[PDB]
Amino acid sequence: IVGGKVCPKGECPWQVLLLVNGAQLCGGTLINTIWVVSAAHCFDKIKNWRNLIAVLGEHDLSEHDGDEQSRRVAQVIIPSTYVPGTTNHDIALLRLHQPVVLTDHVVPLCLPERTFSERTLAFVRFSLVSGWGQLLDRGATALELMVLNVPRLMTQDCLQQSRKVGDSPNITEYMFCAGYSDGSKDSCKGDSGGPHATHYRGTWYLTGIVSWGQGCATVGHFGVYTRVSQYIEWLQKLMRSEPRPGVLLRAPFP
Amino acid sequence: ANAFLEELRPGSLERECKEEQCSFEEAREIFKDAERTKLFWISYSDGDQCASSPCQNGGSCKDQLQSYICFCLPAFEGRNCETHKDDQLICVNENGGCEQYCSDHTGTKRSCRCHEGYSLLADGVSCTPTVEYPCGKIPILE
Amino acid sequence: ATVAAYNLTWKSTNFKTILEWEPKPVNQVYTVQISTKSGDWKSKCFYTTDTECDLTDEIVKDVKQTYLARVFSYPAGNGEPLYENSPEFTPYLETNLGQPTIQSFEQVGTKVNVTVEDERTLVRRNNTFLSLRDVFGKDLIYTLYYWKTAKTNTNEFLIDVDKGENYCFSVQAVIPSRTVNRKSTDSPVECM
Ligand SMILES: [Ca+2]
Ligand SMILES: [Ca+2]
Ligand SMILES: [Ca+2]
Ligand SMILES: [Ca+2]
Ligand SMILES: [Ca+2]
Ligand SMILES: [Ca+2]
Ligand SMILES: [Cl-]
Ligand SMILES: [Cl-]
Ligand SMILES: [Cl-]
Ligand SMILES: [Mg+2]
Ligand SMILES: [Mg+2]
Ligand SMILES: [Mg+2]
Ligand code: NA
Ligand SMILES: [Zn+2]
Ligand SMILES: [Zn+2]
Repeated sequence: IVGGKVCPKGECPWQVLLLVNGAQLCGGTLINTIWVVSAAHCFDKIKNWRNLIAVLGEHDLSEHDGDEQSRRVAQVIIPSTYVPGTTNHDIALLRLHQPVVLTDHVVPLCLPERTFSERTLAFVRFSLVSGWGQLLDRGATALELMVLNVPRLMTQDCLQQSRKVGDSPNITEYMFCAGYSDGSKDSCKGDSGGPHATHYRGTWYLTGIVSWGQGCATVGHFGVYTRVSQYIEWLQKLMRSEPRPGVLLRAPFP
Repeated sequence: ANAFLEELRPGSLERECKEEQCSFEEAREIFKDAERTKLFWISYSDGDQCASSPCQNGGSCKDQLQSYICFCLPAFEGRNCETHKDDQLICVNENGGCEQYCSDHTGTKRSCRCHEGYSLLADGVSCTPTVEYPCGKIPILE
Repeated sequence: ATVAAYNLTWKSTNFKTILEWEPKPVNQVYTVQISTKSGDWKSKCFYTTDTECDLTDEIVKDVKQTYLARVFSYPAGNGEPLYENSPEFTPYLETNLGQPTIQSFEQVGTKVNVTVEDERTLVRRNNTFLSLRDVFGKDLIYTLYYWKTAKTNTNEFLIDVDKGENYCFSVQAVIPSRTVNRKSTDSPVECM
């Protein structure tokens, strides 16, 4: 997160830290005691599928305390339409091997209904994005969880306000822009998979997933997020599914 | 207006223009200077756009040049106060007033619902936690 | 088909603010959203066939804020819709000052007091509508043309008149600090 603040311990309770082979992989968002939502691109280079860990209640990566809970990732579900190396359909649904225990420091973020998210949450101006990603474009990652407030843009405005870059990815209906084009604030590479949470009438909801951007906090550019509202039915159906033998599951979308 | 014996009476703005309807020249002869006359004529010739009573639902019309402005009672809006605010309780209007979920029901009233871990209150719009750690709440802050 | 709205124009007088646009709908309806730079988007004029939308109630919450509206085009039935942004609009700085009205003229000797009727606006308070002076304060002055010119910081003029002569009057609302749209139209001429 570039230009953000430290999220006070316990204030981003749904934030998940994904590790592969013990190393920092990506961010994630807890939506209930068993399920985590993350970004599909986080799993592009994975070889050791039985070595994925989700950590809840994390805050400072340099110190361990009694609020941290680790769980083995039993399943990683990705849309079969997603193409590694690209941007569209950048979502992953992960099943934890055993449920986490809900505490003052581990709370799930509400996965909203599609219509409510499209007609109400989509028009709430600001939302929070968080993670232990880079503090600067191509810079070092963060030790303490960082959070940033970003304003949402309708795609037409995003396109009209963005500096033209050749061969850039299309911003599809499965994405949305949020952020600033002045080079001051944005999420970044290691924040991928993390939440874009929206506060509405006293409750927080999952509206986006840190996905991609032209660099991080680059002038003439905004952060691009996976539009979670397009995936509500897909996510709900799969959460009702029975576990499979292998970890990765490429499930049909829609 | 002109009717012979009345025209013997000396020019008067009140009699010729206020009490009767006058022409630009009659007025011009009273004011003499063209700019004084046009200043008079602009509002005089403009007409009362409020005459047809455009403001509905107990609104109040205030005339302007070639226009009017309607002052509406609190339950109405629109140029002519035609919009009933009481008939706007739909989900696209500030979530139908629902705290969490809103459902439109045509032919009858909209209803509100809540996310799993919450239940709807007596007011028909508010949601209250039914579990210790409901989703979307930050325990250390409440 | 679904074509985007164009020529979005703000029509505002004494804070009664209507957004107008083109074109007349054919198999499409509209919904308008309004917001302040950092605020949430509010919807209005839901699925209307009108090519106008009264946004008065939203702007009078804070007349000094700058608002941006957008008109959504939806195909006749009920991704993101086709839309167009309006130009920015700061009520306090851009609303037209309404046509004033001379309430009375009184001869208190060799002088005449000309009183301007309080001009009411769309901004409300104690279940009452605020006048232009209530909103503008020292920013609003009234100007009088009599037959030459007089100006006041209130709604009253005390001018010197020549013994026994009949005078005519006409007033204008003025916000001197504006460069554009600084004056209202002239009030109807009233004479002694
Ligand atoms: Ca720690
Ligand atoms: Ca006559
Ligand atoms: Ca006569
Ligand atoms: Ca004459
Ligand atoms: Ca004549
Ligand atoms: Ca008129
Ligand atoms: Cl486990
Ligand atoms: Cl990047
Ligand atoms: Cl006034
Ligand atoms: Mg008379
Ligand atoms: Mg005559
Ligand atoms: Mg003549
Ligand atoms: Na930027
Ligand atoms: Zn913690
Ligand atoms: Zn740990």
